[PDB]
Amino acid sequence: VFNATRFASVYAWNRKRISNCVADYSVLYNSASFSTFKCYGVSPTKLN
Amino acid sequence: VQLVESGGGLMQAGGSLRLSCAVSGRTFSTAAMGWFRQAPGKEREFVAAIRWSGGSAYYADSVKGRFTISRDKAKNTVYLQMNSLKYEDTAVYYCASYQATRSLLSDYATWPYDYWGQGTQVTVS
Amino acid sequence: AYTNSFTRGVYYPDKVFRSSVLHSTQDLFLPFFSNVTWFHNPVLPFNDGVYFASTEKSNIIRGWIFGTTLDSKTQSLLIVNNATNVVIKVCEFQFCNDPFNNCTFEYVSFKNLREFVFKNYFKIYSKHTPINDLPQGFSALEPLVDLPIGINITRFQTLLAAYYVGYLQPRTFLLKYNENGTITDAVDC
Amino acid sequence: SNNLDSKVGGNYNYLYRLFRKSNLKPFERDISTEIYQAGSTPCNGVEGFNCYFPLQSYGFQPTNGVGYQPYRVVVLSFELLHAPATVCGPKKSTNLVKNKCVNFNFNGLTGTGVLTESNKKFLPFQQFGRDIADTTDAVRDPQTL
Ligand SMILES: *[C@@H]1O[C@H](CO)[C@@H](O[C@@H]2O[C@H](CO)[C@@H](O)[C@H](O)[C@H]2NC(C)=O)[C@H](O)[C@H]1NC(C)=O
Ligand SMILES: *[C@@H]1O[C@H](CO)[C@@H](O[C@@H]2O[C@H](CO)[C@@H](O)[C@H](O)[C@H]2NC(C)=O)[C@H](O)[C@H]1NC(C)=O
Ligand SMILES: *[C@@H]1O[C@H](CO)[C@@H](O[C@@H]2O[C@H](CO)[C@@H](O)[C@H](O)[C@H]2NC(C)=O)[C@H](O)[C@H]1NC(C)=O
Ligand SMILES: *[C@@H]1O[C@H](CO)[C@@H](O)[C@H](O)[C@H]1NC(C)=O
Ligand SMILES: *[C@@H]1O[C@H](CO)[C@@H](O)[C@H](O)[C@H]1NC(C)=O
Ligand SMILES: *[C@@H]1O[C@H](CO)[C@@H](O)[C@H](O)[C@H]1NC(C)=O
Repeated sequence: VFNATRFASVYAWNRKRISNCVADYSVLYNSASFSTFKCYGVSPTKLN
Repeated sequence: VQLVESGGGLMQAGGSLRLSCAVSGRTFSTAAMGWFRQAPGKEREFVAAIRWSGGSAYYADSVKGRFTISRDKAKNTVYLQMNSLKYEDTAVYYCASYQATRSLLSDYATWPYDYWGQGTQVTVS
Repeated sequence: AYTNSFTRGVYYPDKVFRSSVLHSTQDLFLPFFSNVTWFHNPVLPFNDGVYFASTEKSNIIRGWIFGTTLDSKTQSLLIVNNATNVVIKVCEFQFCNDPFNNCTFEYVSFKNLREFVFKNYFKIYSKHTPINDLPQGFSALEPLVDLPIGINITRFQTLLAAYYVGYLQPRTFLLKYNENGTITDAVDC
Repeated sequence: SNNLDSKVGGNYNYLYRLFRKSNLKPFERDISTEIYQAGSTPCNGVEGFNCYFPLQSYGFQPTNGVGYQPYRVVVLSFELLHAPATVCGPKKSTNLVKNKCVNFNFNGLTGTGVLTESNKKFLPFQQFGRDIADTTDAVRDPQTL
């Protein structure tokens, strides 16, 4: 998803479903490559 | 609050110039001040903000590594040290006041502020 | 310097009268047969509670200071007894290095053994007894003052002959009340 | 208190703590402004990435939803302890009767019994006494020692 070559237009935003896997959020919330990593009603750390 | 800017003027590319801005009134310790600029025919653009307590600084990408913002608490004055001036720095510079305290420092880049200074012109030849 | 705190530092933990009964109670007491630091001025911690004692001939020791920093910028407690009255204040005092604004509370009221207990608001128990270093035996401390001040305290010092400091701990005690409601013996559980 | 605590443009004088390393204990008051370390890098009092200011302002505008409108709150805690009780209701006192079965109330301590002159040697501080059963056995009249 993040290293995908091409993205969709906002009007036709793509939806990828994630299921039956282990979600390693550390790689994301500890990385410095994202300018906005905003989460509402949940904390990234708690996600684990 | 009343905001009064100074320090604008004519400078050669490569030089350095310090703008000043005096804050009076409800000088909240948990608020922030930001500097923004407007070039002719362009919209006003946020440059940098600093929190009064602690002095942590936030910079726009357009100015990161060149400009420094500082404040002297005792004097209730905030300073923007504008180093390595470039033609693209040409604009009217305004210092603005926030009365809203935000946990996320980056929000001061986009937050709509309460009060604005009058602006001081910097022109780079 | 150290001495043995044989059986001293027992105070009535509550305001209830009890006669000819053994009552078990949990509170901050001085553990029996513990080490009490012996001084004959310095600044001392205030871990959870303090047992102070003084053997006096000329009443040199007069008062106590309590608090966190023991200079201004914080609410600190000061207690001073001068011959005829007692003074208590919780002002943000500027204390001296060797002592001897915003006052939010104020109250005004060897052979001599004077025993005090300071604990946390603020409770002061005390007892005066004649004696023949730290005496072996048993005597209970009646409450004297209850200050509802709520001052955060973690350190203290004395304002002036030797004194002793012990530290209270949360220990369960069995107390023997006689016919007259006086505590006459105790057991450290 | 929307009429008072809200203003056009947003009133931000009222703050709340938004991050904390642990939940508060009952009636704990924390006023510290240390930069919250959300990530692994120590902040050293400097805000930035994973280094946030622990406080945030409230947005109290008159046009805000009732859920977001300002409300003034008072919390009364009552100290039902074993000490002399100094905060009482307006309830008037009455005369005392001895040697009769009566429904008595001393400072909120209620019961039914026969009140007699006692010979117990209460100490100047001792407020009321108890029996082996931890039941009230003797009292001090609030008006008379
Ligand atoms: C009461 O005051 C003391 C002393 O001012 C406080 O103790 C501090 O605690 C923190 C965290 O453990 C330490 O980093 C400091 O070094 C302590 N102070 C000193 C002078 O050593 C304590 O937090 C205060 N408690 C309350 C409830 O206010
Ligand atoms: C002990 O010290 C206190 C305070 O320094 C003295 O109490 C004062 O007494 C005078 C006498 O009228 C009063 O006007 C003051 O209001 C009192 N102030 C306080 C804080 O108590 C007392 O005189 C001293 N006793 C001595 C020296 O024997
Ligand atoms: C409890 O108190 C009573 C009196 O308040 C004590 O009895 C008195 O003891 C003194 C001590 O010498 C005598 O002078 C009196 O003659 C006693 N009075 C009576 C009426 O006996 C009593 O001893 C105390 N309890 C204990 C265990 O000693
Ligand atoms: C008290 O101190 C002495 C000397 O340091 C020591 O020998 C003794 O064991 C101590 N007693 C205690 C810790 O109960
Ligand atoms: C005493 O109270 C005033 C009023 O808020 C305050 O300005 C001052 O800081 C206080 N004194 C100290 C030592 O903090
Ligand atoms: C009020 O109570 C005190 C208690 O010490 C007593 O001295 C006084 O006589 C009482 N007065 C009235 C009017 O009840």
